[PDB]
Amino acid sequence: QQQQIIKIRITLTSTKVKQLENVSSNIVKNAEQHNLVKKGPVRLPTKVLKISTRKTPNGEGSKTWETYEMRIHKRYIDLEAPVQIVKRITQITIEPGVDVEVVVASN
Amino acid sequence: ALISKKRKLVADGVFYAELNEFFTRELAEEGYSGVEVRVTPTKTEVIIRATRTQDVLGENGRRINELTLLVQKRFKYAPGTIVLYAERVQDRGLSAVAQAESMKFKLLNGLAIRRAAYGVVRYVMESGAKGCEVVVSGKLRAARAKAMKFADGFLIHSGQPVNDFIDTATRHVLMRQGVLGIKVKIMRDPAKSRTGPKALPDAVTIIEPKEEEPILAPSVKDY
Amino acid sequence: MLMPKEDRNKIHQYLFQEGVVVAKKDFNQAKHEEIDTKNLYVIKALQSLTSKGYVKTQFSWQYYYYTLTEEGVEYLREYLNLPXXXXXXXXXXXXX
Amino acid sequence: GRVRTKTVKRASKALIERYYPKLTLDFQTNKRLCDEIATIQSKRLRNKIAGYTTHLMKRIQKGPVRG
RNA sequence: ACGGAAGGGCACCACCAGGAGUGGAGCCUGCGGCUUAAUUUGACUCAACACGGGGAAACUCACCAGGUCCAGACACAAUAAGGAUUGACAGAUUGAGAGCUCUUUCUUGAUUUUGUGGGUGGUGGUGCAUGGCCGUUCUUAGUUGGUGGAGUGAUUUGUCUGCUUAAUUGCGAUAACGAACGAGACCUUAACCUACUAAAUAGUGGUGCUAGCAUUUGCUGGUUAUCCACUUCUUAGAGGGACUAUCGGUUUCAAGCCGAUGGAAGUUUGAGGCAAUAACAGGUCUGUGAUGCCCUUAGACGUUCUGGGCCGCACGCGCGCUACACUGACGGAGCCAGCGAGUCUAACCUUGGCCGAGAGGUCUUGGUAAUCUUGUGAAACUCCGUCGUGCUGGGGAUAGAGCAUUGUAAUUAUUGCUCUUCAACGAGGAAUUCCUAGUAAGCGCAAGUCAUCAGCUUGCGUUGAUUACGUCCCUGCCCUUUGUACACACC
Repeated sequence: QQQQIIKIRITLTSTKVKQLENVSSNIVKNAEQHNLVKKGPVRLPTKVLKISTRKTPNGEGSKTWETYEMRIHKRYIDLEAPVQIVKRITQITIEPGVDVEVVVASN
Repeated sequence: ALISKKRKLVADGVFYAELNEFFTRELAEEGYSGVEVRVTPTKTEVIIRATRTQDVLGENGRRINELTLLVQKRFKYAPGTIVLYAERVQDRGLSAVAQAESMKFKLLNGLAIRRAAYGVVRYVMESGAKGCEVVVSGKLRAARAKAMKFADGFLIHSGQPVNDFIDTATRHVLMRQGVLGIKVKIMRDPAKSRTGPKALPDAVTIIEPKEEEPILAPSVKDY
Repeated sequence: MLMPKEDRNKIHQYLFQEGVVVAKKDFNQAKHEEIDTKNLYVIKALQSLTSKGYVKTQFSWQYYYYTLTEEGVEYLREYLNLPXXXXXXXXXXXXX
Repeated sequence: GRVRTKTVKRASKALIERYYPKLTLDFQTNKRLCDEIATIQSKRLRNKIAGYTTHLMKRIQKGPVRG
């Protein structure tokens, strides 16, 4: 008989909002699939990584600056849950491109 | 580890770039067409999409071994922390890179620029593609440089549907005389799409009504 | 290149065994991962092996990716005095 | 330059052509109708078409229009 | 295709009306010129000159004075196991603890050496051999095809006099009808959401707790868990919302535009991203292990090491930075942002406490981050005084002396600090750039660069005007009409 109440904070983080939200709400609803106690998907301010460059390979030409931007999106969900259901929530809900991390943490 | 997820995502990206590069160089003769990296428990899965997976596999799994060992050794991974699969690409004539390397390998066989290009675009159209255009830039047999556009079908060039529909490859075919630039463009059919906006932000389709037979004073019907 | 046959041994053993080599374009590097020699020794010994058509050479992003060939196996065999059907990465390892 | 494009006026045309047993002079009902009748890949576009099909609507209700 | 031909338009890279300036001054900085052992190079109207992300102490680095190494694959042949070949203590020496060279003579063991052929490297040449990329035409509106009409035809009509838009954007005339690329759509962002999902990494209300003043009940704070509740503010997912709406002027009652009302918002909602066909001998072999050919390859044009140089100064030009002050300098005090960014196999962003006038030091700390630096208590700015028009206390160039930091190294002074020195510049000739609302201009940050170095830059927010809401006078660019003996197209 395993099973004991562990506090958990699983954080999802990636750049593809559709799949990130996919696995996010999938997680919250598949974890609320059985009346589990939680603090659902908290949204962290979207991170915008910029790169400001010259379009030209050389020097000549009008000074046309090109601006690139990649977007980091980080959700964190808190679950109060035993031991089996966690390994069960970590084995499945895997997404190619979505970085998932599972922390115990309680002090 | 113990990184800032900024640097983690960035590093992930650079990892991908170096990956697609190396595979591109290493698997040209096998019609390679892209990869994807998958972070999983136990192992990390590189997935190849060449056209010749029967040879990419190699003599009973010897060459995929050579390449897995390669990648492992380089990026510092513990023997088993990485695995490379090689599953064929559906419709080789819809990913630009494939047709790019195709025509390149056509002109390494000395076939008529017109013949190679027109055959390429013909194949691409025949593979159920909305449109396709192959630009061929450079110096060729003559002295002063020249270029040749080869389009057929439907393409758009402007807006967000750029990112959504058309594929643009640029491959540098290198010959004895100089070098040529094979630009390949494929507009894949919106109606298909499977995942993502399945019609151009233009396409506003009206649905056709039907004849109604009025007349004959009201009445009712009791159920 | 000019290297003692000891490092030649380290190298050729390492290659015949691992069947695959990697080496960054950085001389002056004192020592190399896995192999116990000066990086240069590896790179150049590999230029030798690769020019006589025994191994395959590639680059990309400041890294020499060295494949091995079949005549290369013949010659690693000849150079390591071990019988026909010897080793190489031509085995299904564990079960992977 | 609020000059409605060609696909807009063309669409409003077709609509008013084959759906006069419906629509009115209100942008809202016209818009909602537009949704339950045509697949316009954009809100903004559909509302362009609705506003213009509305102006054509209110302008046929005083004296007909070419097309 | 072009014209030193005619007629229309378009535009703050054009005028107008004004704004702030620039051009004059000191300095910063790039280009030239000169100088120089070298002062590496590309680029020269818009579309070269604060450009090559070009803020060079080493490196970078291509240049100059000098010293090493081969990292010259591989084939043939030649030398040679009586030894083909590598290293070196000391000394001579050399900038140097380079066995580079030599003195003497230990070692090494077929790894190399010599020679040919062939390679390789090359910020060497050729951007006028090329890929690719980019800039320019273009702050532009153009391209095309089906059925049909005119023509033997190449072609033409469509694709057009007008009108209207930013638009080949529309309306409309109409031998054309209906379309596809491009514009539009779309995307991205800043605007609205007491409507939905919520959040000790965001925040509010209540209460446990407590300090101060009141003490009548209060007002003003503390308490990264004492619980409870909420999601208006903040954050980001899903949806809504505007379609120039309603009314009404004006115009071929057409597109539309104009005005009032309403509204988060009615200049393409504001600002961007993408963006056709075609052109240029525009730039880029000094981004590429993208490359053809040429040149070089062992006294190297390969790389490396020491030192220097790109910063050298009679002068020409360009982007600029700080000023001539009294809408000001100084000095106290009041005190508010937004875009960012940060340390794993390390020293990144640094609060706090003391040491110091300052710069800085020193001991701890949080933070891999909405959690810590940080509310980035930024500066202009507002308030109280001092100074009082005097090259003045405006201005801070030039210059002496002393302390610090970056870094192996700071002399030609990387930067920072304090004392003294107290220039030109009294609103600036002809000329000339940018600009129409949270815009101009003033103000400062962050980020790039970065060991140390912003007078540059990419963004960001802070205080916030004047003047149009027009035209074709200057300029530049499009469009027809027109000529043509050009078509590699007026080079």
